[PDB]
Amino acid sequence: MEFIKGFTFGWDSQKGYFKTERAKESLRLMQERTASEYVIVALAALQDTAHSTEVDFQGSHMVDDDELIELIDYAKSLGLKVILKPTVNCRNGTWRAHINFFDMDIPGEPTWDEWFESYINYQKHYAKIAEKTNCEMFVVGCEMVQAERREDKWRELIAEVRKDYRGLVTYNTDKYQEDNVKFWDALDVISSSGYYPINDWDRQLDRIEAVVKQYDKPFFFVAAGCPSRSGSALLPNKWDLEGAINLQEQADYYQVMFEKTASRSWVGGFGLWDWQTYLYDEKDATKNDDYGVFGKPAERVIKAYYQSR
Ligand SMILES: OC[C@H]1O[C@@H](O[C@H]2[C@H](O)[C@H](O)[C@H](O)O[C@@H]2CO)[C@@H](O)[C@@H](O)[C@@H]1O
Repeated sequence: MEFIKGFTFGWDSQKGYFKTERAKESLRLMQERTASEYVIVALAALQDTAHSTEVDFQGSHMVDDDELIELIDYAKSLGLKVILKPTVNCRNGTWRAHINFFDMDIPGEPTWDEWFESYINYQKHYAKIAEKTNCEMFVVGCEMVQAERREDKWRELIAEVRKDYRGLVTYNTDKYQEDNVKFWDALDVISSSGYYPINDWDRQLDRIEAVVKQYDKPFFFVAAGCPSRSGSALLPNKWDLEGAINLQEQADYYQVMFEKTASRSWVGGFGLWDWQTYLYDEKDATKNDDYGVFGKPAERVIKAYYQSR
């Protein structure tokens, strides 16, 4: 696997967003400012709670199929390769890592089989879209920590995706959970959300390396990044962390991440988190405390590193 110079796009999208000129302008700027060669198109269906069984990919929160295909085609017209990442959020705000059901099927209770039926039907539809648009890679799940123990069901889902899509298939585990997944043999690429502290890369990379060596598969950090916020460099996954604006802390985080991972031949790339569809005005970048790097010192750090690889 070539080194993946990637950037996540579309997380903020809602139905209709991908029809707009400003979505195209934002993607053009993502490529120009970062020298990314892959875009990770990250989308989120909705379910009501962490313990309900219906996965909705048709409502106002989700781009329509026609505009999604339009955006994917436009990305390819720019020379980008495309990784499609359809995941799921909860309407009550619970992180999807907590999605979970009783081990047993209890009368009148929601079951694992019910949830997986709805989630499989969701994944198969977007796998067909990934096939039609020739996406380079497809991500069947994201940070589903408590669901990862249902090995048999994840294998069933992956086999369903294989019937619809001929490209590379991966699953995105959460930080520290790279060994929690036992179905890596059924996938083409291992990936995780590499939200590791600025001062702990050595221990975490050594741990992941040993996991990755157990399988014969390439690896990359399909999500990674850090807000421009004081304190974020120690807990970069924490999107709701409280702290003052700090552009330099974000740049320092990226500098260390790239320096530490560059010497690991098995770290095969990044899907940096994240580049918004409705991008803030560049004049507001020095006051933006979010993950975005547009107009911030980390933008130049990323572009320089991607151009070196
Ligand atoms: O899921 C809604 C929340 O997403 C947050 O971004 C997370 C994302 O869920 C996923 O965990 C990814 O790997 O890291 C992102 C940054 O931590 C935020 O966008 C937040 O506003 C959202 O409600």
